[PDB]
Amino acid sequence: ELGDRKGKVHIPFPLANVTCRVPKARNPTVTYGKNQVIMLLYPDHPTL
Amino acid sequence: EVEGNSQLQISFSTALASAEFRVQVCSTQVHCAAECHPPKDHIVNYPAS
Repeated sequence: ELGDRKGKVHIPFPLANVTCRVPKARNPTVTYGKNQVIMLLYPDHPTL
Repeated sequence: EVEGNSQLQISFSTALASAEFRVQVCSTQVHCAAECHPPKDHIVNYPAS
């Protein structure tokens, strides 16, 4: 019962880029043998 | 420093363990040899000599 006679207003809460601190886990045990590096890391989270 | 009839301990590495490496003191040459022992650990961080 109307055409396109509508309105437009402001919309709050604008986005922005910040810097979030994330953790890094301790380095594991290293064994440097002949062509081999035994890294016994035990991650406290899912760690790629 | 060449100050007199003295010695400098030149610290340079090589690759082959028995090595007759040549060093020149600025007008002098020399080819001195050494018997190198191989290293202990496999894993290093940086490159070689």
